Amino acid sequence: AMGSGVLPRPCRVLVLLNPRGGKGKALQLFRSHVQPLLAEAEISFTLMLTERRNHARELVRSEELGRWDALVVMSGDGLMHEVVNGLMERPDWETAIQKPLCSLPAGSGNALAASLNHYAGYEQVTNEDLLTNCTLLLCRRLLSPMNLLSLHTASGLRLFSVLSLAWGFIADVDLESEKYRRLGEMRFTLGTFLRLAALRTYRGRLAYLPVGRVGSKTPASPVVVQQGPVDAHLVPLEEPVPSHWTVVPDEDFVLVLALLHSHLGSEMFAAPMGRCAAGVMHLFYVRAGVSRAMLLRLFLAMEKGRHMEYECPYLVYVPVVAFRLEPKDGKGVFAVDGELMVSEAVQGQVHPNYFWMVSG
Ligand SMILES: OC[C@H]1C[C@@H](O)CCN1CCc1ccc(Nc2nc(-c3ccc(Cl)c(Cl)c3)cs2)cc1
Repeated sequence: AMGSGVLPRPCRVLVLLNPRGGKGKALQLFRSHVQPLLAEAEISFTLMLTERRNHARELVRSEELGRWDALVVMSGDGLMHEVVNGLMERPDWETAIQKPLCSLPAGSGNALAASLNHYAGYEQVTNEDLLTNCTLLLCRRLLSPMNLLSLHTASGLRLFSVLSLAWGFIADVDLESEKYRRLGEMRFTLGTFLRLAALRTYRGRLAYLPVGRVGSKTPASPVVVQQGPVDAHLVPLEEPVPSHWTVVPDEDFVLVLALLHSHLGSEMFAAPMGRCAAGVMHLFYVRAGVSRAMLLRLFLAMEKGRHMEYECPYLVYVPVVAFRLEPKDGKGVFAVDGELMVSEAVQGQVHPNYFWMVSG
């Protein structure tokens, strides 16, 4: 990528590490693959161990951020999700979210690191090599602003997303592949092959606001947020979507994905059509009708990012600034930056260049 900022030399960083991540070898990996590189780059660090849910969220929320030049997060998409939400929960959120962030991959669920590795111009590497590369980026100190997804649930919960909101097949596999945690990145492949054999479809309603249809006018009364940025494009979930949105006629899906970056994983190049503009995200969905065969061919084609070449008539892609997803019947299972979330309805909008990350 091209840098829009740079960390000072020397600099001190807070390393937030999950010792349970990377099959319980994250600390070992930091010492061998990260620490010696930081010493040569004149980067001071202090390690904080976080192995409980909301723990790093609690820390970042209470932390004196002035001490640090950057916060490096070493676990995966889950922990970066925690840190960012921790920052956004703060009363001083607007300056707090400007604290540069760094993603260092540990084990599985490292799509954000994979994407940054790609922007930098590196080959699609995994595990040891990815960690080295992501550290090399941090050592080269270059910064870039990143889009942020604001989400609202049917219970009124307001959360943020750095990477993705999945629903259907993808979200189901995310959850069910947890009992294959020890297998590494390949658990998504095995989970996919299993769910493919026992294939199911998902009834629900999708609406989105595409880039070209954002006018000068905003809905009269939007969602009133307690704290944080105002989501101007969104209306309350009890209200129907504004008339300029595209309501998807189809209501039978195999998957729906809102994605802010290039990769869904270290070996899943989901978005080869190019990096999103400021305040825009990718939106994919697959309609019921695809065969098990084609679904698999798409999944395997993702490795080298060649899935869009099939021109499958059940796969639709649109760049959007906002979306609403209302699963039919009961509550739906969602993946938010890898993490499980269950809700009756979810909607969100994109906030442009809202936080900074180290990148190439
Ligand atoms: O929740 C999304 C990400 C979050 C990360 O932190 C962890 C990994 N997770 C995605 C994992 C995953 C990715 C893909 C699948 N399965 C399949 N995905 C596809 C597929 C086909 C076409 C497209 Cl355009 C896409 Cl995006 C997916 C077909 S089968 C199952 C699991």
